[PDB]
Amino acid sequence: VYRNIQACKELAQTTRTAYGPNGMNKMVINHLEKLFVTNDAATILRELEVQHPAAKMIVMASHMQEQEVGDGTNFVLVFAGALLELAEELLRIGLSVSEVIEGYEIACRKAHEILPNLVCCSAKNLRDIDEVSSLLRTSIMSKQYGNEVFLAKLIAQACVSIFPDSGHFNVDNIRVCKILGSGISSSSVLHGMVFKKETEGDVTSVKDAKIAVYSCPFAEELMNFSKGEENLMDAQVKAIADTGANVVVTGGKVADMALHYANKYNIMLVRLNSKWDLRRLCKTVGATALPRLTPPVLEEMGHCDSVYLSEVGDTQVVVFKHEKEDGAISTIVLRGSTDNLMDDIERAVDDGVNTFKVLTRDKRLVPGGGATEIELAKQITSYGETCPGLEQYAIKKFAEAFEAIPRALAENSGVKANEVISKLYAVHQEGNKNVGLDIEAEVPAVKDMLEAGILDTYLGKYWAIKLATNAAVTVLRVDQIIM
Amino acid sequence: SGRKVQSGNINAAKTIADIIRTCLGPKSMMKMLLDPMGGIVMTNDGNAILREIQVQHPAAKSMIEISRTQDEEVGDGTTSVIILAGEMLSVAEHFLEQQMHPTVVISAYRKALDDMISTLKKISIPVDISDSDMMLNIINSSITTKAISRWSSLACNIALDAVKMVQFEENGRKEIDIKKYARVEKIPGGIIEDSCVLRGVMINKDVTHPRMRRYIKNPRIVLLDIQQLCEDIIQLKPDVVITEKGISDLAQHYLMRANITAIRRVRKTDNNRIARACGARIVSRPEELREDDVGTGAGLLEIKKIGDEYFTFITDCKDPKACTILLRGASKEILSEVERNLQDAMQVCRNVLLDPQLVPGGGASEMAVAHALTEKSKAMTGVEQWPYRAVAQALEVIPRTLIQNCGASTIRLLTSLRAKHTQENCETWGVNGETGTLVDMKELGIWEPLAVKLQTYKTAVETAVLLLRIDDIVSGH
Amino acid sequence: TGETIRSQNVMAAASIANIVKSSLGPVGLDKMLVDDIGDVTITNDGATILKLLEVEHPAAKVLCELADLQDKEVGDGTTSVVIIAAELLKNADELVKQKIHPTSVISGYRLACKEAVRYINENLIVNTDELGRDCLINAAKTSMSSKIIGINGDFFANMVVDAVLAIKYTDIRGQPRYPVNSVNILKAHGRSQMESMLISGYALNCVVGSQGMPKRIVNAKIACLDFSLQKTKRESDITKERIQKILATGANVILTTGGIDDMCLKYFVEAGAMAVRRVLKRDLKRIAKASGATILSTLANFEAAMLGQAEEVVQERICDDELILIKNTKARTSASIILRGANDFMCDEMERSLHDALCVVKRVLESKSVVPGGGAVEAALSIYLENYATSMGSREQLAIAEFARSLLVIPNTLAVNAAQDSTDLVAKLRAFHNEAQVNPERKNLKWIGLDLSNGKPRDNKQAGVFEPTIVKVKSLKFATEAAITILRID
Amino acid sequence: GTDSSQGIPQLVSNISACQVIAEAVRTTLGPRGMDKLIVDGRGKATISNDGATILKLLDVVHPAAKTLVDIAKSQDAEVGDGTTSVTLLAAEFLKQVKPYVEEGLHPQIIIRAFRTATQLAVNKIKEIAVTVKKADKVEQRKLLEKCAMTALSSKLISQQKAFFAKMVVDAVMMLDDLLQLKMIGIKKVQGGALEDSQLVAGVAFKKTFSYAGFEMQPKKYHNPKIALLNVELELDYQAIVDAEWNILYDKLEKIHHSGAKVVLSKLPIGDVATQYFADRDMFCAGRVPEEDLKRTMMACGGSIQTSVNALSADVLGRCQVFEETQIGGERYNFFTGCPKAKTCTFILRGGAEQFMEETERSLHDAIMIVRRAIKNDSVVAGGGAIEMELSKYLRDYSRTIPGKQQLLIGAYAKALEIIPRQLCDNAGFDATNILNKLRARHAQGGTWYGVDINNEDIADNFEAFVWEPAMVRINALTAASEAACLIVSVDETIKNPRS
Ligand SMILES: Nc1ncnc2c1ncn2[C@@H]1O[C@H](COP(=O)(O)OP(=O)(O)O)[C@@H](O)[C@H]1O
Repeated sequence: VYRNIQACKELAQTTRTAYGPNGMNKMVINHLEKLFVTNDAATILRELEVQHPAAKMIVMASHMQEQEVGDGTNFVLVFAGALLELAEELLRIGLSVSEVIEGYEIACRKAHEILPNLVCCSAKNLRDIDEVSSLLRTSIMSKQYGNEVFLAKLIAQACVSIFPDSGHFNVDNIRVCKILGSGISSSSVLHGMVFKKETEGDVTSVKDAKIAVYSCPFAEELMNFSKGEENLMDAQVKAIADTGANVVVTGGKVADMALHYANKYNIMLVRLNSKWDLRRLCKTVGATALPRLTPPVLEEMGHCDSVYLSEVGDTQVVVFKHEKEDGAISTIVLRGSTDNLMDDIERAVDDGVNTFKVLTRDKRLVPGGGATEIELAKQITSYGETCPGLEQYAIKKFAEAFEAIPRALAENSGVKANEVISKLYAVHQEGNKNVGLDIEAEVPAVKDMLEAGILDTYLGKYWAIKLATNAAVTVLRVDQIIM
Repeated sequence: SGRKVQSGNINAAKTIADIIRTCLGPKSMMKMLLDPMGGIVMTNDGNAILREIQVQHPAAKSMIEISRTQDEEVGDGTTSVIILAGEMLSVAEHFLEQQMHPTVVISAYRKALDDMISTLKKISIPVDISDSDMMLNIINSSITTKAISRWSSLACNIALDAVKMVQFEENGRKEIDIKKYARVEKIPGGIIEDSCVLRGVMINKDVTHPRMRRYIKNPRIVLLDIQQLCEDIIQLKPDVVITEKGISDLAQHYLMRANITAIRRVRKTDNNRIARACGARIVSRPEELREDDVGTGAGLLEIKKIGDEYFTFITDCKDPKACTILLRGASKEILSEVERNLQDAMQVCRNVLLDPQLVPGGGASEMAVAHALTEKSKAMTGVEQWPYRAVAQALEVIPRTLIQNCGASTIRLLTSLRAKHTQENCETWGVNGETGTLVDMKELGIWEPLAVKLQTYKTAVETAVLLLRIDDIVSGH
Repeated sequence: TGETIRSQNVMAAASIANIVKSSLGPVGLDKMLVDDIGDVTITNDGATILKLLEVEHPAAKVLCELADLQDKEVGDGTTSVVIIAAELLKNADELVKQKIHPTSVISGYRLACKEAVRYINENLIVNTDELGRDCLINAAKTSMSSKIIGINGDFFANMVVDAVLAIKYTDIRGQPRYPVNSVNILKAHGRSQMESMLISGYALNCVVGSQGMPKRIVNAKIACLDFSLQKTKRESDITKERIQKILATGANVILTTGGIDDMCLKYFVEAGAMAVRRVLKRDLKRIAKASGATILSTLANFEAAMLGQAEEVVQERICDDELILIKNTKARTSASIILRGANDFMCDEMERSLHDALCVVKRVLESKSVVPGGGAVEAALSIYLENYATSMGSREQLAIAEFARSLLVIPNTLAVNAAQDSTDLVAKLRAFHNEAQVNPERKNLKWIGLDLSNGKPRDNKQAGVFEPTIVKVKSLKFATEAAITILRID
Repeated sequence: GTDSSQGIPQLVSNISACQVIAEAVRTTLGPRGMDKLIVDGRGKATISNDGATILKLLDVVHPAAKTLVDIAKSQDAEVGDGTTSVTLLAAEFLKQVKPYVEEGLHPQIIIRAFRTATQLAVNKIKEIAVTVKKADKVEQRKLLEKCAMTALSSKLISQQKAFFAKMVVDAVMMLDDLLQLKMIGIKKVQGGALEDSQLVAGVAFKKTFSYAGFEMQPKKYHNPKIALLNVELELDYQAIVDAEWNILYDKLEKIHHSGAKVVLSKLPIGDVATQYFADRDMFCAGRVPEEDLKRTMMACGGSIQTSVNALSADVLGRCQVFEETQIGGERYNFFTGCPKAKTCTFILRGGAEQFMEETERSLHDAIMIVRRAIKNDSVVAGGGAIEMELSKYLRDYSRTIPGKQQLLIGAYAKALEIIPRQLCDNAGFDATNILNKLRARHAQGGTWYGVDINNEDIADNFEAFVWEPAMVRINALTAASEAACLIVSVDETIKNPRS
């Protein structure tokens, strides 16, 4: 039993250092020898060889937390490790393993109703670009560097604010065309599906287009074989060019007589598609995957509207746009020098836009950064002495676990945790809810979080304090496996 | 090194505490010790365990040493100080693992100490002065669950007369009591009812040829440590002059010429009690031999052959501060325990002379200071808050060990006890040491006196701050 | 393995300071000092820790005597002269590993200490003058901080600086001396410490000699003795004839340290004298030297003029205590604050806080040239010797900075022992002493040091936290003397 | 036997790993840096003094070393030289911040202090930046020739380096379209004195057996161009000889029909068949380098061919003139006279063989220095004077700021000082005197006192025209700080093997 919660403690400790906006990034040289200098907990959890079975419940609860808000994973891990760390103290006091379960359940049910009573929600809409750019600041502020978020919150928001329309949203439409080279300031916004191409013979102002679909990319007897191959690729590009295609796509490289054919019929020779856009370009234009050059027809065809060349990001790229939604797809172009920061920027983008998605359905915003956690830590520990019996222990061991969350925010910022926790707990008694932990001060100084703007989603905390408690309870109710 | 050997200090202090943890209270489990020779000895008394036991660590030695200073002042409870220091020292390391200094910990411990000395005086119930019924209740609380329960009916009187004959009116009204002037004489032979009290000092020794002008109706005792000086004495003419060496019968007649009675082979616990009961003095230098020579002492000398023994009673004395208590019987195993527990009770009724307060023990005083310090912990902020609260709940092992060694569970019992102590503020309930049930200790009657438990709590806090003050033992191992 | 015996000596000398590091300052911890005979030792000061330590390494044994050479000058500073010299060895070994010769580091240290004392002698204080008194007031308030005297301790501070300066002895060379046992503790039962007052003499709480002496018996000639004036049977019957032989010589206030005279109060209206039992020698000798008297065990013999001067012996009630008012004497060895309270036991730590204030006030009085406390001299010197080092350009240039980086260990230690983080306090002292140099208008910003009780930046010239300049100067001399020897040893 | 995978052991292992890879490139800093020899393993001896030429050919096994060698790879893509300086500076940042970490200070604090110190330094470098453009550098160009003189000043080569300075300013000025190392090659010629060198306006290549066919080609020709062929030219048992004879016939007739002056190929032509492929009736060439392939197509413009009688429009199209001359005795290829002339090749006419190494160490940065002094004008001094001024500024900024960063910014300060300390150690002087006498008059007199590489005494590199580009130093110390805080921010390295 104690070995299980010890495995949960070390699983909490390996992600506690990567918590908050000053998370220490870890190095991943994985099974197939990657190289990630990364900070997101779901990236590390999907790489770590979780061998102990009791920690797999914690990993699965964090994965379920990822599956519906996209964030709050490290919060679930830290809170569950804190609950089990205080649970072993409760067990070594002399409480049963049953009593801690319903104590945690009662205090979690109390937290689930105290949590909507501290909200400072969003103002009017997920429109008004400059208002919701500040609302998306906290997500990438936690992940990437804070001084970088001032451009990055705008770049991540002005593209995602294209379609906050008719009460429905999709996060898959926000893509990234990862283009290397110039700095992060050179990043820009694009409206439609974008990737680089090679050639130039593009008809631009097309109607509802006719898109080629590729699921698989590319003495006189010698001259006769040459003419045979010549008319062979001619009939091949005609087998696409019949039924009137405007573009010819391929995942690979150019061919010289084939590009002369694509200039002869005036077709855009699209090249160099990824091993992931083969589904995504089919999804956006209504295309069905075709292996070779011979078997397209008019029924076997995609339908964009405007395919031409753009030079934003200082590089020639394609554009696919104006679908049934007429603005369904809206990628972003992310410019960096190397790749080892660009994966973190990419994993910050979607973790910003899923918070935008949960803001479509939950406008409630709680003050984050120690404000909510110390408030719950005070409320439940004031509830704890009210109900007598053995649960009076366990409820008081619940809210104290909430104090482990700003402590992990404290010690990740070079701050003495006991001083800042005592100071925050004292100032929360009178200078109420909206105060929390300041990051920038080396001195353990508190700061009001509402005027700082550092607020989190209410539904994320609401689901996270449910799933972490469920994980801790379902871990505490096992004894062993023969192993 | 440093905090590592500080943790080693508190570990070496805690291990000797859990050695003697279970053996407090009236249901004490017996700790057995073997030598590397074959001596197999079982006991309950914690001090008896502390005497033989060796410790390889100087921190544990000093922790033992301050309790060794504690034993000879107010008496027992020396297991309680070694217990109650250890939990504070163990709970201090949880903040020493929080990278906070020993200084904030010991200042929080001192801030708990000044609270604990006050809150015990809040819950102090006044016993009345020298009223024999609650004086019997003092015997009922302090002297029972021992081997005196068939002979405490005499010990209740032996307490009450001895405390009234060891008083000292130095700065005020009779305030200092003492246990070294009460003239105990524990001789076997006869029934234990022959153990009697009287005013004065008995002396086992006598002159070897008692054809002397020996007993005079107002013996004025001069001490000495020569017939020319015997001639020189007769300026003021005292009637007795005390030596310690042998007096021949010719020298006895020559002292009869002076009319003074000397004495031989007398002990020093005899001699200082002789001088204490009478106000003796000593001088033989002739220009210091003045009006200031003779200590006007007793009102009766008495050659008495008590138990065929050459007794001399210096009784009806000057100062009622060294007075007779005989101790008779068959063997010498229980009136020694009577003497021990009644010198502890002598300090008890010394407290009754000064602060006559009987606070409910059995952890009820401990639960009261615990609750009254937890509620005071709610207002205070700063880093010293958590250690200050820690000794709020580190010290409650006095019920927790006592509920441990009586069969009942500790968890539900202590949780229900604090449940009937926090919101039930004016109750002061304690765990009964027999059935393991939460009773009103005021209804049960087991009241520990205030000053002795104040001394134990203070000495425990001093032990804690002494150990945490220690940094390193670098002069050897 | 093992190499560079200089580094072996550096580690051996560094271990000695690592023992006595956390003991620096009044909030220092305790070092258990145990030989295997069984005995323990509980002590906080580096002097006896350095003395009774069974020291092992021979190169480290060069330290304990050189710091003992600090002991025979002023006493304390023995810990700091170990700590500073060990940090000098630590930085000097790092300089040695950069192929800088130990001769060059030693010559740089020898330039640095002379430049440091030249910097110190242009920035010390003599402001604690005859009219500079409130500095002594809050300097006494430093000795009684965080105590319950603090609301009456200003009223105590006025009377205690009036105690020490009025009792002051102009010595044989003219410099003022304070005998510490001259003014002494003296309890009074009854009302609390709100009313305790300095009396300009001693006033003994023993048996009353006489009301027969007048309210100001103008020439109190102290005919003190040791006998008890009791009759036996120019006297053998020792009550009168010796004291009458000296009494015709103008013996004004007879004192009998033993018993009283039998015809006492009748001789006490023609002489105006006393007979007080148990006159302790703390007050008997310090009324003898207060007046210039002679105590006569035997008296049969001159004895006219050597019964020294006092001006009046008052017979009144002082806080439920008629006292023996040996007061207004020839020399000022007679003063006592009548400690009103219950005993010397209810105000025991209170009279401790009243006595230690005297001996911490006396330190600035001897050798009136003074520097601030709180380690601010070391912070100012680290500011100083940095820019002094950057002017050199020789091979000693890296030495003096390693001098200046070493000296700030004394605020670095005191920040640790006062339960603070050691970085920010020393950094704040360095920042505050920057504008003591780089800003010409704020020259009155030098005196910011660490408070030894809390560990925070705080003025010391305004607060009285001071140190005699010869202590700082000679400790900085002897630290370099300890550094140069062990750096030469290889 | 030492196990180090906990957090403080993690960072200690990481900084030992950066220290060893810094020692792998420590001695190569500066113009006269010590050479390092590595092999491939099979006998391909490579002596190098460059950093990335060492570092790419080096091995790297460690995680933190791999996540700094990427920054090292990023620094060579700008200009090349300077990759050792940024890595050595970041390693000295880590070695100076070393004793503060295990004493108990937080890595995010020292990272933030590094960032603030970097922002302060990149501020202070901008104010001391001096432009030198209109002080007669392109018109009356001789002062820009003067910094062209800074490559080999006051040597026995310096008299010939007057001609080399004039020709390097010509090799920059005549071709400035953001010039590269590719557009200007150097060609070694044995024999003669070093003064007899040249800078030709075109390509230059020695001809060997498999290289080129026969002399007496149309040298003085109005428009001599190139066929760029990828087919060979060289020479059933009765039905296999006549087909080869016919192929010989049509490949002979291709030269008449297509009209190619010199056919170019990556395929061998027979010089044992010299007149036999002069019986191709024209010149040809084979086994071509890629610099010849570019600089005669991107600059001259010779078209590329495919078949038996492959005619094109640029086998005798517009180039200026052909040349084939005994330069130093040996006749060389010259498809000189390029209409798109980003091609002027240096012709190292000289006696000794290892002076090729001397010129490819000394004039391979002189092209960079001169084309940068044209490209950048806001420049600063070198020789470690700029790091010394930033170290003085940040030494002031440390003690004038309260808080724990004061010890770190000074740690940011002294860590700069190994940049000239490694320089003089690569020169040979004592670092201690050359640093102390530097810092004294640097803190008293002025800023741009720097370390001279020749006499090893403190000089004024601003007056010796030793210009360092301000933007290059900005990117250098920015990348040094970034590679510092990346390794400092790294604690955990999760492995998760195969098995
Ligand atoms: N600048 C900041 N100031 C205060 N708190 C912050 C800041 N940035 C992030 N946080 C807090 O860190 C907490 C954890 O976020 P994190 O777990 O890193 O998100 P994710 O689960 O997407 O990685 C959030 O609840 C947020 O309140």
